[PDB]
Formats: sequence, structure tokens, C-alpha cells
Amino acid sequence: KTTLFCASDAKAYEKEVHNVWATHACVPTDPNPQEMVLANVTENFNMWKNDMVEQMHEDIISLWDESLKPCVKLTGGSAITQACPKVSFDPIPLHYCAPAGFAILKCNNKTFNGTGPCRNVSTVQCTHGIKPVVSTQLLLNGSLAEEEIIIRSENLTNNAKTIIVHLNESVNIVCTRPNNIRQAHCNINESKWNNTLQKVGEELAKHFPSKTIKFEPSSGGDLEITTHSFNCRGEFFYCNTSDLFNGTYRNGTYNHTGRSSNGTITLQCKIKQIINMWQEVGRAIYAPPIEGEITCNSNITGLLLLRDDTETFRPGGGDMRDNWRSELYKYKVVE
Ligand SMILES: CCOC(=O)N1c2cc(CNC)ccc2[C@H](NC(=O)C(=O)Nc2ccc(Cl)c(F)c2)[C@H]1CNC(=N)N
Ligand SMILES: *[C@@H]1O[C@H](CO)[C@@H](O)[C@H](O)[C@H]1NC(C)=O
Ligand SMILES: *[C@@H]1O[C@H](CO)[C@@H](O)[C@H](O)[C@H]1NC(C)=O
Ligand SMILES: *[C@@H]1O[C@H](CO)[C@@H](O)[C@H](O)[C@H]1NC(C)=O
Ligand SMILES: *[C@@H]1O[C@H](CO)[C@@H](O)[C@H](O)[C@H]1NC(C)=O
Ligand SMILES: *[C@@H]1O[C@H](CO)[C@@H](O)[C@H](O)[C@H]1NC(C)=O
Ligand SMILES: *[C@@H]1O[C@H](CO)[C@@H](O)[C@H](O)[C@H]1NC(C)=O
Repeated sequence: KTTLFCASDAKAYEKEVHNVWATHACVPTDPNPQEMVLANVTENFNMWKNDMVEQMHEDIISLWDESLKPCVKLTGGSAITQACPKVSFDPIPLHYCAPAGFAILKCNNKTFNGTGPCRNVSTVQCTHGIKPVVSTQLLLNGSLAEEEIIIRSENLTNNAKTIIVHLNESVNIVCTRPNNIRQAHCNINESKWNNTLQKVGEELAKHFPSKTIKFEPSSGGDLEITTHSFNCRGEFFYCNTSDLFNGTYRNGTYNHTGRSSNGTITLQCKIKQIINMWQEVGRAIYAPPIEGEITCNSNITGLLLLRDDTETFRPGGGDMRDNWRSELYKYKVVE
């Protein structure tokens, strides 16, 4: 429909790079914005074909190119070389705002699966604050569904279509390279993982009725999608998830099958310098890791799954727009 603009809450004295970018590219946020219900209106949205996602994707690409410059960038046969300073890197929330003459409709149905008609609807200047968090397999630091877990998919029959599971309760994941310099690990409380895959299996079961629901670690691909990869404090972690996506939900009960220990699942992570870019088809080389404890304490707030009697779900990811979709699903720009 139109060109959106961003409102952030960053300040010009942070050397953190999301702050720097936002202070150049975004306008300050309205202290008290004002909504505008319309609980009879009913309009349709389709999260899977939402231009707001394109615009945000463009902006995050811009952000990363100005903030996480790689020492080397291989695209086609070209290699570009730049200074790759280590930087202060912690994502801040970004608001997307409709400019003069445009408004953002926001669907208020707390169970809205993200496509089709929605009943309660509001008008807003801006989205909520969205932390543009690049990762695969697990979505981190998002907003939780407020009712029940919600399964989103462009077409649940088409197994080639990424499924976004929207959790209603955070699950902590703590990743640390402590004080091999490239080796780290993550801790998830196996009990709350336990429960979470319980409930996720229930919801997947309503969509998949005759069948037993198996979680299995991702088959093949680049490391960035066969492991839970993400950026912590500038460094690209790649964490093994085969003790995480490893479980069976059969008789209305979930049985976890990956190996736990003293009540917590522990993922082996590598920090890596040679990255398969999400922005485009290419490779990006970075400097070896900073020193000391690198630690990220994050909320797993959704999953990205792919489906292959039994239905099997393995972790997925790689198309960063799905991350943005998970947060922008309940908004469209109109007028
Ligand atoms: C233009 C958008 O590209 C795409 O849709 N991709 C896509 C799509 C699919 C499946 N289809 C739905 C599978 C794999 C990919 C690739 N994803 C990454 O590479 C990717 O996520 N890396 C990474 C890097 C750093 C971090 Cl921290 C991170 F968390 C992730 C990408 C192509 N890029 C490439 N082959 N270099
Ligand atoms: C979250 O969703 C699950 C299943 O959809 C439900 O059992 C649970 O009560 C919901 N709310 C929570 C867990 O707070
Ligand atoms: C979402 O709901 C619409 C109708 O509201 C339905 O057509 C579609 O199958 C649902 N999709 C999922 C993934 O639940
Ligand atoms: C989803 O894709 C399937 C094929 O995988 C096909 O029957 C149809 O086009 C889609 N179904 C719906 C309900 O849109
Ligand atoms: C993850 O760990 C398992 C068991 O150690 C191993 O078999 C698997 O290949 C690993 N995957 C990756 C992508 O490192
Ligand atoms: C589940 O975990 C065990 C060890 O923790 C591993 O041997 C097994 O291969 C995993 N399941 C799958 C389907 O990979
Ligand atoms: C998630 O948010 C917490 C608190 O803001 C932060 O410490 C953590 O590093 C974030 N995780 C990622 C992957 O950015």
C-alpha cells in the first residue's frame, strides 16, 4: 500500500548499533499513542502476504549492513572487504508507523491464526515495539500469545510451508561461552520444555487428528538452519537442538526423548566466523570472538517448524521474514 516509517526509543549516546541505526533512521515514539476500537467491523488479514514484512525486512537488512559489517562478504564471485570492528549489539524494539493519510489496522482477536476475517479491530498509528531478532528454529524475545498457543501457516496441508508456533508462555534459554574459545552451551529447564511440547502437541493434534505427533531434530541443510543459530552480543552462535526437538506426543501425552540431565537440557554450541547470510545468498566472514563470558538470557516465545499414522515436525527457519511475520501478523496498513 505505502511507505511506513519507524519510531524507536533509542538515544544518541548508546554506541549499541541498533541504537545508532534507529537514531538515524527512526523518529522518536509518541509518549501516549492512541488506539481506536471498531469491535463490529470485521476485516480480513493475511499475515503471509503483508507488505509490512517486506518493509521491515528491508530495514533490518539496512541495520545489519551498517552495524554488523563482515570482514569479508562473498557474493557471486565477488568478495568485498571492510573493517569489521567488534561492536555493542543488543536489539531494541522498533515500531512501524503509518504516515499521514494511512492507518494500521490491528486485529484484537487473541486467537487469530493470522489469515482470514477478524472481528474486533482497532486503528493505530504504530505497531507495538518489535525487537528485530534474527534466529532460526526458535523465535526469541517475541510477544507471547495471550490466550492459547496458536499455529500459523500459509497452508497447513502444504508441508513445504513453514509453521509458526506462537507460545503463550516464555521458555528460558540461556546461552553462554564461558571464561576452545569457539565452544559454548545453552540451558533449557527440561520441565518447562516438557510442558511446552505437551501443549504444542495438543494444538498440532487438533489440526492433525488421527495421528501421533513426533518432534525430531532437523534433517539437513546449512548449519544455520539445522541448528538453532542466532547472534549474541555480536557473535554468531550455532546450537545443536537434537536433544530439544526430540519427543513423541501420542495418547494425549507427550514423552520427551532427547537426553536431559539433572533436570535441564544442554545444547552444545559453536561460535562461528563463516556465516551463510540470511539477507541474500552469500557468505560473510567475521573476526574471531571477543573475550570473556558471552552470555544471552533469552525467552523462547515461538517455534518455526516444518512437517514431513504419524506426522513428524522438525525445526526450521532461514527466511527471516517469517520472524517478522510472527510479530506483524496482526497488523495491516489501510487507506
Ligand atoms: C533471501 C532470504 O534467504 C532465504 O530465504 N534463506 C533460506 C530459506 C530456507 C527455506 N525456505 C523457506 C532455508 C535456508 C535459507 C537461508 N537462510 C540463511 O542462510 C540464514 O538464516 N543464515 C543465518 C545467518 C546468521 C544468523 Cl544469526 C542466522 F540466524 C541465520 C537463506 C538464503 N541465504 C543463503 N543461502 N545464504
Ligand atoms: C496456553 O495454551 C495451552 C494449549 O493451547 C493451554 O493448555 C494453556 O492453558 C494456555 N495458557 C497458558 C499455558 O497459560
Ligand atoms: C486459519 O483460519 C482460517 C479461517 O479463519 C482457515 O481458513 C485456515 O485454515 C486457518 N489456518 C490455520 C493454519 O489454522
Ligand atoms: C494447500 O496445498 C494443498 C496441496 O499441498 C492444496 O490442496 C491446496 O491448494 C491448499 N489447501 C488450501 C485449503 O488452501
Ligand atoms: C548435533 O548433535 C548430534 C549428537 O551429538 C549429532 O549427531 C548431530 O549431527 C549434531 N548436529 C549438528 C548440526 O551439529
Ligand atoms: C534423541 O536424543 C538421543 C540422545 O539424547 C539421540 O540418540 C536420538 O538420536 C535423538 N532423536 C532423534 C530422532 O534424533
Ligand atoms: C533477548 O532479550 C534479553 C533481554 O533484553 C537479552 O539479554 C538477550 O540477549 C536477547 N536475546 C537475543 C538473542 O537477542
